[PDB]
Amino acid sequence: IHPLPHKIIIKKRKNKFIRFQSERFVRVKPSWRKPRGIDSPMRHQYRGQRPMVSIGYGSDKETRFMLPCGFFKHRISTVHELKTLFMNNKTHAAQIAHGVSARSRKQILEEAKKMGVRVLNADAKL
Amino acid sequence: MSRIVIDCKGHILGRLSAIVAKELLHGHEVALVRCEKAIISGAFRDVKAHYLKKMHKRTNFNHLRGPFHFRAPAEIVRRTIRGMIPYKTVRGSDAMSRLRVYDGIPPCCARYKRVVCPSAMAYLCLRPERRRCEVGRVAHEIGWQHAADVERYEKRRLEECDKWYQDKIQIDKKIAEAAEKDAELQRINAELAKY
Amino acid sequence: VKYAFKSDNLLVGKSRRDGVKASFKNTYSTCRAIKGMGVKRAFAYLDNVLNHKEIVPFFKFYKGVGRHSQARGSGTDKGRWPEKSVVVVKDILKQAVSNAKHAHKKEEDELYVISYCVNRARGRRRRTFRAHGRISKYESQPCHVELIVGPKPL
Amino acid sequence: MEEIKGKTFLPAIFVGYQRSRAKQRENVALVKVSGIYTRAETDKVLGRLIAIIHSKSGKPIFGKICRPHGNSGMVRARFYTNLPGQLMGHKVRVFYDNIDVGDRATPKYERLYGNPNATVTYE
RNA sequence: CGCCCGGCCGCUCAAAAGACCUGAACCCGGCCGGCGCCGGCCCGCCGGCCCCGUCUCGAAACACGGACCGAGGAGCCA
RNA sequence: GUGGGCCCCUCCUGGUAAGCAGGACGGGCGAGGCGGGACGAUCCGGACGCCGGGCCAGGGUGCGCCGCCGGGGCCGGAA
RNA sequence: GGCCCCGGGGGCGAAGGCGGCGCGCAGGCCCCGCCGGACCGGCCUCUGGUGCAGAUCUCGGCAGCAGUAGCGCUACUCCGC
RNA sequence: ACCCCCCCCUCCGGCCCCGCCGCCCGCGCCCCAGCCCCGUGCCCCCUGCCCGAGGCGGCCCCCGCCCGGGAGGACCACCC
Ligand SMILES: [K+]
Ligand SMILES: [K+]
Ligand SMILES: [K+]
Ligand SMILES: [K+]
Ligand SMILES: [K+]
Ligand SMILES: [K+]
Ligand SMILES: [K+]
Ligand SMILES: [K+]
Ligand SMILES: [K+]
Ligand SMILES: [K+]
Ligand SMILES: [K+]
Ligand SMILES: [K+]
Ligand SMILES: [K+]
Ligand SMILES: [K+]
Ligand SMILES: [K+]
Ligand SMILES: [K+]
Ligand SMILES: [Mg+2]
Ligand SMILES: [Mg+2]
Ligand SMILES: [Mg+2]
Ligand SMILES: [Mg+2]
Ligand SMILES: [Mg+2]
Ligand SMILES: [Mg+2]
Ligand SMILES: [Mg+2]
Ligand SMILES: [Mg+2]
Ligand SMILES: [Mg+2]
Ligand SMILES: [Mg+2]
Ligand SMILES: [Mg+2]
Ligand SMILES: [Mg+2]
Ligand SMILES: [Mg+2]
Ligand SMILES: [Mg+2]
Repeated sequence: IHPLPHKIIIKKRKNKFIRFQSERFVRVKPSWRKPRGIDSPMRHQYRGQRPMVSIGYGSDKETRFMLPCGFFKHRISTVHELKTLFMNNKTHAAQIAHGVSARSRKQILEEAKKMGVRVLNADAKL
Repeated sequence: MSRIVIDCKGHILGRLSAIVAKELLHGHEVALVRCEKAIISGAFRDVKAHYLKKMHKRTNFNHLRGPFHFRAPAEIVRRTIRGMIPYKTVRGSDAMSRLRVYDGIPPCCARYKRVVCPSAMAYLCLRPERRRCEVGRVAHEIGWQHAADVERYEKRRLEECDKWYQDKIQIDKKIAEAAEKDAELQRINAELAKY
Repeated sequence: VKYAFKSDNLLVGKSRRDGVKASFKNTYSTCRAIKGMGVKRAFAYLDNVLNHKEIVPFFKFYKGVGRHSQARGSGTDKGRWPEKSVVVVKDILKQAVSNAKHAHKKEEDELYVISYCVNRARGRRRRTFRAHGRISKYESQPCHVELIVGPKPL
Repeated sequence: MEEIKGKTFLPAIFVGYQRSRAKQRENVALVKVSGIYTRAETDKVLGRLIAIIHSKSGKPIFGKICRPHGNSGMVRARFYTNLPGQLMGHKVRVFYDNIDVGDRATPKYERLYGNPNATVTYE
């Protein structure tokens, strides 16, 4: 139920990178795009514009993809997949895929309790 | 947080304005008294034409939209201070609301304790041969209607304060007689070591 | 359509009309002018509008509505006397008071107008003829109307 | 203020953030200390605990004096949490005595992301 | 079924699904809260910020296209 | 892909001249963020991954508006 | 086209819809609550009518404007509910 | 000095006095000279850090229409 001690997690930017001018028009969605206009101020990166995406923001290779609880994620749908991905571990906790019924989450949960695996959606459907 | 009360007699208009504006932005309440006795360097006639060239600038299509030109000596001083303030922001409007300007010394300020700023007083600032004029005289030439009233009120006030000083003189000869309170002679001698 | 008022610990009387052949903007203002009245008052007030003794003030659809002397203390200067909207609202009010005074024997002396909701419905669609061979629309703007009565609001 | 209630102090003022005409650094505050007119007589108030009262909670915010600024007696200070703009022109307290506030006077980048190469223990 | 003079209440049904599956956006009505983007601080202050696409030596331009929203919409094949 | 360029410094040609037109070595904008020159595609510095600390170029240091004192003098445009 | 260790997930609730956390520099992905009421996929290999803000774009819906602009041929009135 | 500024004259946010009839807040007064500067070249420097009368200065609150005539008038408003 606990992972091994790790380095301190740093996020270099806390908010999301939002598409330029998506706040003016409903038809323009907030998903990121690269500015590519000849007169674009966002492309020229004048002061006071939104920040631009670049690989300098990437995360520390030892902590990238690590959830706040300290574990890395594994996504499973059956009891067979519970055992195969967790023979060797202590780096991963497990997650039940959303489509798994309430009848079979009891079988996965109790079985995974014996193996000594954390499940991250233990108390979804009562 | 007291109020700083400045007697504007003898002071240079622009050198006094710079001080008050910096104090206002530090969260201070300031009053200014005797605005008609402040000083503008230069010949009166040069100063006159300068203030009559400002009054010529108005919005051509409607003068109610235009720059307003105030004629009393207190309001001229207040408009000079606004030039040194970012008055169109919230931080700047809070500073204007902390300022007061008065022609003469009226009863709402008559018992306040006053101060001066000698680094902006004309007898220390201006060379002996430079001409200079009083703000009150400039105002009277551009339209101030109350030059004679301020003088009548100033005269009656000083006579009443001249009688007061005589009784205040005697009070000091009783207040200061108190060298008989030892519990203060224990205060003065410790302050002696550090001074 | 469904009711927009959802309260569940009050004894209320309800009535509605769906798709009413009356102006939407006129009828909204008539319902908002009687909100919070006791049901004795609103019945007199509505008869006075019919007889031009009182006005309906207009807070939302007022460009071109004239200012009149009869609107001195209301918050605005503009109002009208919508006779067809007052005919509709009066009959919807009587059903709600009947519905409440019969489901729980409460008198008209403790009933008040505590809710309303007017909504835009789908109109009749005719045409008009314009110059240079053109045709244009000539439509109606009808409404859905609902009204709730119950005990004094606090 | 039930823990700084009796503490005598030297007055100060928070005039603004550190800035140029183009940019503004909100993580450092500029502060005016009464009776300090020279860069040289800033040594006496150097490195001491200060505080400002946030007049929405009523609680204090604690900080320390770090560097001088200019030639004329201004200083730079860093507070436990960076200040809001509403607090400009307000009064700052420079305590004459010592107060153990633990680590509640130190800035948020130094408390976390301060890089002690350190770890998360998980009990 | 009942009650008032279309409404209410409620009946069939797993469900009104009631003129019909699901039922997004733009836009609107009622109750409740408040008075553009980025950054710092829990939060209304301070600082920065011209309208995109396009042809063009050069566009915020008094150069052109574009009220809004949805779905379709242009280097494939021999 | 491009084969409409333009500007600065020095050096020139036609023209009364021009923010006019045509040529030359080197540099720039084009296709170069940031600070400064109030304000400007090109001038003065400096050419750019995401942060924390330090030092400081160019320009400046009454108040707006971040930052100053001491000392010696003086007090648009042609004939 | 294949695999998914007694043979992948589903009325003990699929796809879609509306809000809310997390993960990724990002394109995007994953989970939870409510709605809905019958189907859906992760990894390897194969294939293409494969990704929109603009084209006086096409078709459909629809706002402000706005209760606004506007409603030749002389003429109707009293009583009968 | 036909120029310029003020009066007269037109509009006028705000304010004051008077009619009918409560709240709160602050605690500080010489004057005049600068080539007499009359013996200077200081004081203050704690607005809570332990301050919290009376007088002297501030602040708040306080006043209906419809209806019908008109010397008034698009509608309103205005005067009765
Ligand atoms: K959007
Ligand atoms: K361009
Ligand atoms: K074009
Ligand atoms: K062209
Ligand atoms: K060109
Ligand atoms: K452009
Ligand atoms: K132009
Ligand atoms: K324009
Ligand atoms: K063009
Ligand atoms: K044109
Ligand atoms: K255009
Ligand atoms: K020529
Ligand atoms: K280049
Ligand atoms: K119209
Ligand atoms: K004149
Ligand atoms: K006259
Ligand atoms: Mg026609
Ligand atoms: Mg025809
Ligand atoms: Mg349906
Ligand atoms: Mg062309
Ligand atoms: Mg064209
Ligand atoms: Mg157009
Ligand atoms: Mg589409
Ligand atoms: Mg040229
Ligand atoms: Mg080009
Ligand atoms: Mg600039
Ligand atoms: Mg300064
Ligand atoms: Mg196909
Ligand atoms: Mg296609
Ligand atoms: Mg589209």
